[PDB]
Amino acid sequence: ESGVYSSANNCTFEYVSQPFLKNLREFVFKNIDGYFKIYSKHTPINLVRDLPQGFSALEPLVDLPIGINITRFQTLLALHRS
Amino acid sequence: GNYNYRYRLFRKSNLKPFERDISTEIYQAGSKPCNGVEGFNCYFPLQSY
Ligand SMILES: *[C@@H]1O[C@H](CO)[C@@H](O[C@@H]2O[C@H](CO)[C@@H](O)[C@H](O)[C@H]2NC(C)=O)[C@H](O)[C@H]1NC(C)=O
Ligand SMILES: *[C@@H]1O[C@H](CO)[C@@H](O[C@@H]2O[C@H](CO)[C@@H](O)[C@H](O)[C@H]2NC(C)=O)[C@H](O)[C@H]1NC(C)=O
Repeated sequence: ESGVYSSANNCTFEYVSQPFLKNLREFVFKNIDGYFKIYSKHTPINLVRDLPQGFSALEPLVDLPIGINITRFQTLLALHRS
Repeated sequence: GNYNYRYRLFRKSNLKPFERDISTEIYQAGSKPCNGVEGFNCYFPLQSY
């Protein structure tokens, strides 16, 4: 784990828990009143390109008591650096 | 005189409930753009007791 973080200053919160992961993985991220809520669901997808037709609920997964003025976000990849 | 107990005095707007601000930057108190130069109409919000 040495992706981009190089000047990590003194900070507050750290946490570790179980890993999450033709797999349709759906996640919902919410930020209300300094609280971070994460819901998730995993299904076996068999459709070619886009979302399927049906219905499937999402269970609550994690809550975090951290207050951040979040405005933007990005996805993290692991390219074949070789 | 204990001057370690300081607090932020000036800010652009109010705060949402239960959050913290650690922005140690010059605040423009008027029409003069501080631009990291301080001066008139520019104050350091953190001041002690
Ligand atoms: C620990 O966090 C505090 C909270 O900001 C840092 O205090 C100031 O940090 C700024 C950088 O944004 C410096 O320019 C100031 O000189 C710091 N004030 C001090 C040291 O009294 C502090 O720097 C952080 N600790 C470290 C090692 O970076
Ligand atoms: C969270 O950060 C954003 C960063 O843009 C803040 O949005 C700015 O807030 C100031 C406050 O006076 C406004 O003057 C700007 O016009 C806002 N810019 C944008 C692009 O929205 C936002 O206020 C922050 N949330 C807080 C402080 O609760």
